Amino acid sequence: TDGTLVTPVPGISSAVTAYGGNFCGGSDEEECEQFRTRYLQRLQYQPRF
Amino acid sequence: TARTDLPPGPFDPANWQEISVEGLVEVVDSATIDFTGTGAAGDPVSADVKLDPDPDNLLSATANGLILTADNIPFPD
Amino acid sequence: KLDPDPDNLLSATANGLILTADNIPFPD
Repeated sequence: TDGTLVTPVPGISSAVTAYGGNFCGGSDEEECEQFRTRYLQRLQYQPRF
Repeated sequence: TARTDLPPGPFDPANWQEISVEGLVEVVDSATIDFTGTGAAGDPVSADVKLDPDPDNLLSATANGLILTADNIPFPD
Repeated sequence: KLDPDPDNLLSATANGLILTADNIPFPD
């Protein structure tokens, strides 16, 4: 939740807060087998809006 | 006094709160305003508008300020 | 400060603010 400002800027507090300590969105790369699907499946579906 | 748990760095007024001490001023009651107190803790500077204590002074002062309502006025009769 | 209007009944004395029916001009 509570982090610091690495570069001290004049007139700005050096203590920032994350909003809910929520950092969402991290993940890893793909292998050759996780990629067959997501390929051999983007070939069966046609997007639609 | 540091306002927050702050990392090393140069002094910045946005991170430090200045510690004052106290303050004593001089006040004199005016012709229409009464002053009380000296500004110290527990003895703060306060003011209140003083009205004429003339018996027929319809003007009065409740706990919310001056009042002159139409009820107590000797309307024509 | 009291508004110096011609018919402003509010007047300032050494004791305090005063208003009296003497100034209030009932229509009689």
